[PDB]
Amino acid sequence: LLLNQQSANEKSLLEPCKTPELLISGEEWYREFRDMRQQYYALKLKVNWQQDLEMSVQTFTQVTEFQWDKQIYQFDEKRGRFQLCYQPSPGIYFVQGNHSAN
Amino acid sequence: VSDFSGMIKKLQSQSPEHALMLLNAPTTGKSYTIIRALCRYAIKHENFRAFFVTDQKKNLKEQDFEVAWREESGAVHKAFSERVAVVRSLEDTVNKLINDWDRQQIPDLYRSSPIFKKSLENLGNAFKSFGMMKENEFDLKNAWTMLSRAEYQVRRAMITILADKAHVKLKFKLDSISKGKIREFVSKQPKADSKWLNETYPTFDLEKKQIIILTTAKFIKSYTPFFEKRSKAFRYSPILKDALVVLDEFDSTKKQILESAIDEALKIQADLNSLFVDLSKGLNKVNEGQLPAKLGKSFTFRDAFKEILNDAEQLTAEFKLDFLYKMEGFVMRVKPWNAYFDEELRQVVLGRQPRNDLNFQRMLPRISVFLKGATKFILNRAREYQVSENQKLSSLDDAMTIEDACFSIYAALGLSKSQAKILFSLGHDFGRRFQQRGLSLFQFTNDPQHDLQTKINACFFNETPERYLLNLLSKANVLGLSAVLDNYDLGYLREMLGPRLLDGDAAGLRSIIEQEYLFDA
DNA sequence: TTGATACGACTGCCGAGATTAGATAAAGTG
DNA sequence: TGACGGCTCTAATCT
DNA sequence: CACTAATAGATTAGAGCCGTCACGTATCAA
Repeated sequence: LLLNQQSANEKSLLEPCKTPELLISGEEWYREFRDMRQQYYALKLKVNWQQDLEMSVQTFTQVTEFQWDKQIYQFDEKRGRFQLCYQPSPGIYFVQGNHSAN
Repeated sequence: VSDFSGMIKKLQSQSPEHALMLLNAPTTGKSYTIIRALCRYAIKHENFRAFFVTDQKKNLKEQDFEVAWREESGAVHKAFSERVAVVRSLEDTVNKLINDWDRQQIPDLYRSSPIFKKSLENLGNAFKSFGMMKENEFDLKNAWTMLSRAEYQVRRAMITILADKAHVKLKFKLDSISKGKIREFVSKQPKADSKWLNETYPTFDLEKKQIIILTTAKFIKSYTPFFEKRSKAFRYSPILKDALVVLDEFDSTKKQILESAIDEALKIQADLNSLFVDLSKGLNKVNEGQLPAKLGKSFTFRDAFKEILNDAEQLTAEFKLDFLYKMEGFVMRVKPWNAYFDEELRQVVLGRQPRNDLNFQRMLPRISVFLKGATKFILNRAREYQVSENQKLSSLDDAMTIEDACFSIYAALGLSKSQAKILFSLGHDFGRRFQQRGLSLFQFTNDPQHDLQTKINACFFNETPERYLLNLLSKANVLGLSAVLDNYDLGYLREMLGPRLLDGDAAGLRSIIEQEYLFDA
């Protein structure tokens, strides 16, 4: 929980958050395709049951419209970390996955 | 039904010369008959392309055509839209695009992509601007250009979505290789998205479209291909090769053709003196080596190439077009001017004090007929270079629309764009006086921008609607579903076509045209 | 007079505003 | 079929 | 002219990837 309250920016504080997982991504980890599909990739941080920190890479792709059956992620640019989206919100939505070649 | 099918039957056999089909006359029921027979014909035979031409947008039977295809279709029916293509206008295409975008008519393949989303937003804004412009009662040219740019944006979006999807990239999009890959990819995996693509953009793969229902205005005012931005002309497209073009309301395909021809003639002007001398230098370029040879051979062969050149060189000395004319009202052709050659001035004068009048009035027709003959010769060479280039570059019916061929010939010969346009307009001509050589009006002018020379501006008209019908008769064969200067010249047609003809300043120019028509009659 | 072993491997800058005349250039109908 | 080896997406498993 | 309708996650388990196999330079031993 305390990790989930954190942020990537230097000299930050405890900001409330609703996303179960802490996914950290900035502007450097970002690329576009020929369809201009914004595709970030974050750094998932999680402490497992045996108190080991896991830093696995999570990749997110862009979807135009909301998907009520799939998980929808929105990039919080100010805090520099991805957030879960429970209701339709202004901005650009994201979903887990990386189907491009590289 | 069977009557119209039998009538259309003999056209393919008579397509050895692309015959006439007369004028089946009768009093909406007649139109509904042709669509059923045409549908059955196209369903029965795989290799046959029809060009049903109507006259009014409402008169187009888009609902009647679709309610006759499945009726004539067997169990192994085609995808309708994959064969039937209704050519639409930019305005209605934009309207349909917006309508499909709003209520999810378009498939999700082009919806999930964000570039399509932004292109449709831009298109909607541009269409709002177009509506405001239409409300303004203004010249629709600027707004049409803006709307065309907006639609080209989403068109290009479709290509950039399809290219990476298929096994290709490189984003002309390989107009000989990856175009085939795109068309093949959109023919095997899609089930419903292909239907929408074919229904919305029929020009994406036009060669495989069977029936082309379109209004006469769009039939004579070119069409915009999917991939390319510049609009190719219908009358020259390889698509029209060996086609059967039904002319519904054929009696009305006279005024439209004449009106378009008169605007085309008035719009494109050039100086006769400069245009002739420029052509002769380009013609002399051929004989004296030069040229890329690929084009050089054909020219050295077919002996008449040297006779046109020696004719040019002979009359150049006679009329001194090498020397620049000088001035100190229209001149129609079917108080007068003269021209000496004051050596002192080293030019020729044309002020009236008759000294050595070589009957300049006969100078004009000699140059006119020489230009006509040279342009026909260049047209034949352009056709040869066209067939050669298309044959070595085997491709999906898309190359050298023979406007490009003649324009390339003229650009290699060292001629300007306007001069090339005038020469091609004169050339595309392969009996009464009008239907033989037509009208040729000339008008002198002066300008402080060029005071040492006088531009002999020439307006040329040689494409009467009967000759347009004859050319459409060389490219394809017409039908006669139709039922003084608005009924063609059927006698002249029966004279020319012969064995195959039967069985079952705008205002000024207009006036002039009508006159000699009458005189000829 | 050369054969080892411990460490170098360097990216730029970072807006607003105001003034002109300039052939052109298509193809439409609810 | 340079191959080792971390590890990333993604199908699988598991309520 | 037209839409409404009304929609498993979370956590492992594995195939298959890229990418790293160090290189040109001062410098003490032998």
